[PDB]
Amino acid sequence: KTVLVIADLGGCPPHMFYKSAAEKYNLVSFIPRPFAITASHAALIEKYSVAVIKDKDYFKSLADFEHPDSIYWAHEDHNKPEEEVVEQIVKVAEMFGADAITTNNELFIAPMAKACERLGLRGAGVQAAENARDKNKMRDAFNKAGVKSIKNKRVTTLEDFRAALEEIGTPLILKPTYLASSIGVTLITDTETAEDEFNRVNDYLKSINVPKAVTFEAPFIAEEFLQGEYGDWYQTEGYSDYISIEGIMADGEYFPIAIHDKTPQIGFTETSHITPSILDEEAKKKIVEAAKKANEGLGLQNCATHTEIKLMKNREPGLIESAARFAGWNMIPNIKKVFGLDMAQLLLDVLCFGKDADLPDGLLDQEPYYVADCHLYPQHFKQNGQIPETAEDLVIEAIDIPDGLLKGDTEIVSFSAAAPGTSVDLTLFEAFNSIAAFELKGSNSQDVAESIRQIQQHAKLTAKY
Amino acid sequence: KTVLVIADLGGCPPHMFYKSAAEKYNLVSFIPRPFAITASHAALIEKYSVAVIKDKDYFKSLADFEHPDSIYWAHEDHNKPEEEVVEQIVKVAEMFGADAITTNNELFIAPMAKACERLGLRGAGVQAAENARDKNKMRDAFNKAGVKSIKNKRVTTLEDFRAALEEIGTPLILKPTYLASSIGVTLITDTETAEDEFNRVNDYLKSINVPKAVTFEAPFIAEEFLQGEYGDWYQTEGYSDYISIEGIMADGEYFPIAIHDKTPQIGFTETSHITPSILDEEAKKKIVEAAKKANEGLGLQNCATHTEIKLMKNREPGLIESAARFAGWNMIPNIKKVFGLDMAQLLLDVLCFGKDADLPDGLLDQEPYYVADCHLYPQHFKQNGQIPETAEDLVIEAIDIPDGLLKGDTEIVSFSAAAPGTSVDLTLFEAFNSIAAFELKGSNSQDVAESIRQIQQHAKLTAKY
Ligand SMILES: Nc1ncnc2c1ncn2[C@@H]1O[C@H](COP(=O)(O)OP(=O)(O)O)[C@@H](O)[C@H]1O
Ligand SMILES: Nc1ncnc2c1ncn2[C@@H]1O[C@H](COP(=O)(O)OP(=O)(O)O)[C@@H](O)[C@H]1O
Ligand SMILES: [Mg+2]
Ligand SMILES: [Mg+2]
Ligand SMILES: [Mg+2]
Ligand SMILES: [Mg+2]
Repeated sequence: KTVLVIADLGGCPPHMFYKSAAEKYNLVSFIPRPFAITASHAALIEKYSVAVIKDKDYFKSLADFEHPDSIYWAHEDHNKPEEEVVEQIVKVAEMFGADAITTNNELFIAPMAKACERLGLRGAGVQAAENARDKNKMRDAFNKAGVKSIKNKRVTTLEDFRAALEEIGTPLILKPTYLASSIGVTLITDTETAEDEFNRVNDYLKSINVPKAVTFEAPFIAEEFLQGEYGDWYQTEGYSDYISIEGIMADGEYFPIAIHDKTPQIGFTETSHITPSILDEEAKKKIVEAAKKANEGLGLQNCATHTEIKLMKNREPGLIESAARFAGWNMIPNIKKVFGLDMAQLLLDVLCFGKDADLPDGLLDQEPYYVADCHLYPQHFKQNGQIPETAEDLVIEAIDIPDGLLKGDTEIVSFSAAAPGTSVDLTLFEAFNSIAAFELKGSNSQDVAESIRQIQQHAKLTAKY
Repeated sequence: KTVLVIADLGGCPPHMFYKSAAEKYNLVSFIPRPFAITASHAALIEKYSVAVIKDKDYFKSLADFEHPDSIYWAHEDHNKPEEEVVEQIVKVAEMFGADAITTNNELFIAPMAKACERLGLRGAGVQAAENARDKNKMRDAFNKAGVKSIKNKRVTTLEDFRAALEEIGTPLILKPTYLASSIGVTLITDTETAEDEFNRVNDYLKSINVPKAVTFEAPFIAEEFLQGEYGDWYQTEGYSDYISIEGIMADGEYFPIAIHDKTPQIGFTETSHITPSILDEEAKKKIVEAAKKANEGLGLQNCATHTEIKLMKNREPGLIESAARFAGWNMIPNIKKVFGLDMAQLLLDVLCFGKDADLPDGLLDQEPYYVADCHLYPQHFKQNGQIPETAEDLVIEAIDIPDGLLKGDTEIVSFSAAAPGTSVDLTLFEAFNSIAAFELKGSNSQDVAESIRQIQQHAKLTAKY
């Protein structure tokens, strides 16, 4: 079978996705945004695809033929309306007789779904995909679906916000409806400065770049802050009061695969994911039910899912959001390391063969150990005191992890720091701003989580200010 | 305009061809032999093409997704008949609305021509391309064309050869009709051992790999050895008694661009090319006339040409051979360095626009200096005595060029040796076996050629035997 991949940022990382897919399928890659593609990404696409097609228009000169090493968020304009994007996708599919279409990138989910339906291929579902991508429609579907419901309001203007603040009460979450990576997500707790904080993130939001193909009924959503209750859920310290759960939708039914525990965020910036969760079978069961309800509630037909859930009092799961694509970072690879299951090949099996694919019957179990995928950020070294506070940028010489920080049988499997000499802007959003990454392994989750904490605390940065 | 490139080995090197082409045209690359493609080659194709299509069939497992650093001659089978190859090429062209098709590789010239004619695009010409690729048909066309004619005979069997030897006389050239790089080309001078030497190269020839799409009326051609007379041509030492001339055919007319001088071969293995020739305007005129006659004699319509000519007594040009593609090594790039003319863009202009392209009116002149592209081989170090003779392979540690070897204002512009640790088989044909390369520049051709000699003589190899 021939699988068209719409190749862009995020989701199951290029280092796993292309090889896993090409092992069983003939991959054709469409690159709608050549400028979104790193050098390493471009070499993987070419290595594992039998054809590659790029959007011609985003080539003006030779300088446009260069690949950067790192892209944190795509900088350049993409001003084609959705229906045109659908048309490009359909055209590529028909050029290569694609039996399936898939993507790892948020921004192309909606149009891909329309293409699949036009082509009679399996997909997220047209309306379902819109639900999965506009947070107001998403939250509305969740409320209808009988999971924990919370007050939410569309916000466009200062007046909209002020209303919302009255109706919802603090604590209040205000976030854009159409981005990711916690971009813009703000916690309103003080009715005094609440309008001020609306104005600042309002302005910030029109300086970020998204394709014109990204539709939304309002710029912001305000909603009840879902309060954690860590102790109603976890028996030991080390984790946080949210998780993610990775699943597959197949012919409209939800198949859970694995729940990931997390380390505490910095602000709303994520720090680490641990495959798989230490939570007890009853907690996992409650999480699974909420994610089933939410995703089936969205209407999703065939796709991967990444669903984020707040661990609230009385063991109530609160739906934070759900995406119709794979978890980012190394969560999908780490599922394969732990359990041997290749969720990328499993999605493609489902797209090409439906419930004929070999879907597990429940969350995977019998993990031989735990694996943590962890990032460090400048803000860790501001909190460390390694970076002075009065510092709007720096230039990075080295990042070192002192010995003696690991608990129990935990190990450092890998570690990679921003290359010596790397320039760092210290004004920009942490999430774009990771400067080091590491993988731990160990038989004891609590020890793994403690080792992550120690490493965050004691890592040594050498830079010049 | 959209240009389909059939991407394989040889001709204008990937480091120039893809960028030059993509500067003016949208390139679609067809890779009929993924295993012919080095890592550096694959990255260039992907960097500069708006689409890439590979032949699916030459992917069995993940191991087939690897790119080697170096390919001297494509190892794997390609057993599709010509008409099928034509069909693939036509299919790709029609998929992308190609306005032109081109290739740098000998082995795809014939089929490309048939595709172009089927598509109503400019090309070599169906019959012309067959002439340019079967050396018996080629030599026949040359003889008809009124250049120096020589006796030639088809050879398939020991009996065919023995006849030929009687009819032609020594000195005699026996060579395969369908390969390149001097593979199999043998000099018969002694009627005693002549049959023996036929049997050995007969056997050797069935152990080399070519696609089944390569048609020929006989395996070998025997022909008169064209005798040099260096002194009838050159006024100084340093060169050899053959040259090449690089041209463009446009609507059936020959356009010379540049003549390259050469350093003496090792056996029949080429050593260096110097852009442009030092030969006087009358010698150049004679060379141009022979190359016009030969190429126009073949019937070539639209293509690049690389024509090799023996410098024979009384200033008679002897046609050695002519290919309907670009010279290999760095001859095309070095034309651009010397004269500023980009012959790759000039070919594509001609394919898309005919004699509307900006063809020069005569050989390029006013060179600001000379540029030599030079290779060293193991056999240089056997002749140096650096490698013992009783040595069937070695492993290369380093290659060093002593100071004080350069004449006049000559310079070493670049130098690259086989990477320290490289394994070298010393049984295999020199031409596949280059272990070092360098570029010289200088205002004095005779000094440049002398500096090449010194470097060949005195280079130092460190290896283990
Ligand atoms: N309603 C909410 N209640 C509690 N926390 C939230 C809420 N919305 C967002 N967050 C926090 O902010 C993070 C980012 O918000 P999310 O809805 O996941 O948007 P994004 O698509 O930017 O990641 C979440 O992981 C969660 O920690
Ligand atoms: N008829 C000939 N007379 C003299 N030299 C020849 C003849 N044929 C081949 N050679 C020599 O052998 C080399 C390789 O032969 P050529 O016909 O160019 O085949 P290939 O396509 O392998 O390069 C030529 O460059 C030339 O030096
Ligand atoms: Mg999100
Ligand atoms: Mg999120
Ligand atoms: Mg040849
Ligand atoms: Mg030749």
